[PDB]
Amino acid sequence: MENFQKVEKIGEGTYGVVYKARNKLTGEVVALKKIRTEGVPSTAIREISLLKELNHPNIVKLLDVIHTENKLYLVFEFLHQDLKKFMDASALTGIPLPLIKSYLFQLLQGLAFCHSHRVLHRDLKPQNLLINTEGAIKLADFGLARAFGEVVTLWYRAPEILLGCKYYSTAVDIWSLGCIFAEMVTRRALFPGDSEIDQLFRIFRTLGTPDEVVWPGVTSMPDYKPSFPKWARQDFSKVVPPLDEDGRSLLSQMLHYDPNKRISAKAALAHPFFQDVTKPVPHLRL
Ligand SMILES: NNC(=O)c1n[nH]c2ccccc12
Repeated sequence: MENFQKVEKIGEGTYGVVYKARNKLTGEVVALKKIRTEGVPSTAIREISLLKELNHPNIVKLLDVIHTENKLYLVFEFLHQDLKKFMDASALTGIPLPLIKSYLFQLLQGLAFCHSHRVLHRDLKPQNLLINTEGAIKLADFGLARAFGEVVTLWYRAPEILLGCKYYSTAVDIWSLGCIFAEMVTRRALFPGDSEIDQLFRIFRTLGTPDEVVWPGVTSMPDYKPSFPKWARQDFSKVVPPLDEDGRSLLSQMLHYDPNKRISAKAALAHPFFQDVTKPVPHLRL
């Protein structure tokens, strides 16, 4: 509103645009997300308001929720860079494995926290992960997914969502995070689909077309078609080279087809991959 100087636009989320703004009175710098030629819905500001109570070092703090002038505004703590920009910036050299590991460990801590509070993200992507100069990484925009869906990015979507499941579980966030982990390691998106079917078939071509053996109930899913081509699962050491075996093992558990078999954030934190985890400082150019 008129409370801010609104320094500049900084991104377009699946649910709305975000702005860097300075409280024209307290001097506080924040990220202001405007929820909205489509339509301006409304249902539970109560739901979102509850999120203001989420407090964890790996969750971007939601400072306020404002419903006004036929618009919803979420005021968030501001972080200087998102992971998408950091990966692009680190494209020539790659993010050091210790930093990738630190970021994955922290993101799992944030998800373990949200999931233990029965809060799902549902739309995790590099643009939704924010980093600061001190080596922290935080998840932003949790629990928003309460409406329909730059073209939306399908790259991090769990297969059960693509197959039309009506009830999703915390497993969908683990899937997205696994996709992001792979991308930090290889410096290329794992499943860059350009449509829902292409997204699905890119997953099938790599992990093999799922069947009742690996995923009980898959053939009865809403959009499952017996006509799906049957691709054999790929080696996997071919998937995220040159990640070590602990990393590959953990990733494979985050990418299990059956959401019931997919590793939880809490269990992932105990994986051997994190035995030597540290907290490096990244080289951030702001
Ligand atoms: N460059 N900074 C950002 O994009 C940002 N900072 N805090 C957020 C909270 C939610 C969404 C984005 C953001």
